[PDB]
Amino acid sequence: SAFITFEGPEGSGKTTVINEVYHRLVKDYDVIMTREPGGVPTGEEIRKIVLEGNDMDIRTEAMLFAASRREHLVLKVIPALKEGKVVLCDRYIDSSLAYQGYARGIGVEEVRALNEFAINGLYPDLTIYLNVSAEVGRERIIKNSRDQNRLDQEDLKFHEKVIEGYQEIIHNESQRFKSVNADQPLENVVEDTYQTIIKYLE
Amino acid sequence: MSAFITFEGPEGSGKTTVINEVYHRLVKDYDVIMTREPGGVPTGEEIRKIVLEGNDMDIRTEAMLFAASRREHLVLKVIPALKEGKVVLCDRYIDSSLAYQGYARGIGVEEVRALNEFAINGLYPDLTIYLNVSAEVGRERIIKNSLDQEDLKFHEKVIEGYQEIIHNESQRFKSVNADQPLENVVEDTYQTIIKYLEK
Ligand SMILES: Cc1cn([C@H]2C[C@H](O)[C@@H](COP(=O)(O)O)O2)c(=O)[nH]c1=O
Ligand SMILES: Cc1cn([C@H]2C[C@H](O)[C@@H](COP(=O)(O)O)O2)c(=O)[nH]c1=O
Repeated sequence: SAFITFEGPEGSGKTTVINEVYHRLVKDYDVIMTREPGGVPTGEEIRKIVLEGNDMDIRTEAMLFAASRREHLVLKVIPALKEGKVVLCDRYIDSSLAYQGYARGIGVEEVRALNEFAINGLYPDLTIYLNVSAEVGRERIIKNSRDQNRLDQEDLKFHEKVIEGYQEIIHNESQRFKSVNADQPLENVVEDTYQTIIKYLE
Repeated sequence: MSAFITFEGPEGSGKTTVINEVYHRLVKDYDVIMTREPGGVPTGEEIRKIVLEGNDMDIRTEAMLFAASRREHLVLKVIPALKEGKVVLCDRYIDSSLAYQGYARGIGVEEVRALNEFAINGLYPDLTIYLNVSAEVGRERIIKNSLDQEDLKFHEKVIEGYQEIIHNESQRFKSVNADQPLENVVEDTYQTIIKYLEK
């Protein structure tokens, strides 16, 4: 069994990548594609309070992500792993570390401690990081709305802090981290990602 | 100026009725507000609802939801009131989590205390009234309002849990004998609070 997570800032093409990678693997392996809360009832309710998020304490936000993470992990990830499946997970602990910890400013280690209580030490066997530059990310983001409003000074600077945050987390731990160049065209990002995962599975 | 006073106690301690009457006595001489989590806080209420409805919910998830609701309530209601110099009477706070999720549920008091430290950011109560009722008295008052055995044994673990938390911090803690008739528990509780606000 293998618990593989995918992390990356906005505009890294993560969602389309994980989707195509999964379609390639589904044939040769017993692989499931998932994302938090991933259909978990309680997890879904918890997550709904967040996206319809109107300036809720960042600490509350952090905790809700942690709580949703827990439900999903226990009710969906762990069971799958016990059945010997390969679990492809769109975002995990690292997302919280980068977004709530670094970008939001709560403090990476403080948020990592919160999540340790949630994941009980169950870290990913492998974590693919789609390393896209802020500029490339920004371009992918605008082509998906083509009317830049949701993209202003702060929005753009926040997206930079996130990347900075990832750079920090990836720096300390590179044991479970395997990076990929998300600055390339998406077809190449997928191939590279696929290869990285096949190697690990061999 | 302001005082953050919490009330803790197991089931059947008469806590709710106590805080209510104590509050009515203070409302006259002090600028006091009576609250409970989530205390009408929108986000807090939504979070609490999930606890209310959920069945066999993972205890750690439960603990985190209580912590998340605690945060909203603290920041959107308690802190603001304290900055306005009010006396805040709060029905249950961090200690409830330590006793129920930490001790009784078995997650571990310190592990749950750490979770909540992230939530309250070190904002502990100025005073915490503990309604010390025995399991047996609690059982009776409860039977008097409304159920089983391992539920009766859980009620005991909670009390045990409270016993543990109490004599590790008798700085905030001020105990009251909830085994007495409710009228007496209220008087004692009121006096303990007036002494603290007077000194
Ligand atoms: C899982 C997770 C997501 N997020 C955010 C970042 C993403 O913009 C969003 C989920 O978007 P996505 O479905 O496109 O990956 O939620 C956090 O801030 N912290 C977390 O722990
Ligand atoms: C505030 C809080 C309550 N509880 C429980 C115990 C009580 O039975 C219930 C609230 O009931 P009450 O309003 O009568 O005090 O929720 C916890 O388990 N943890 C907490 O942190």
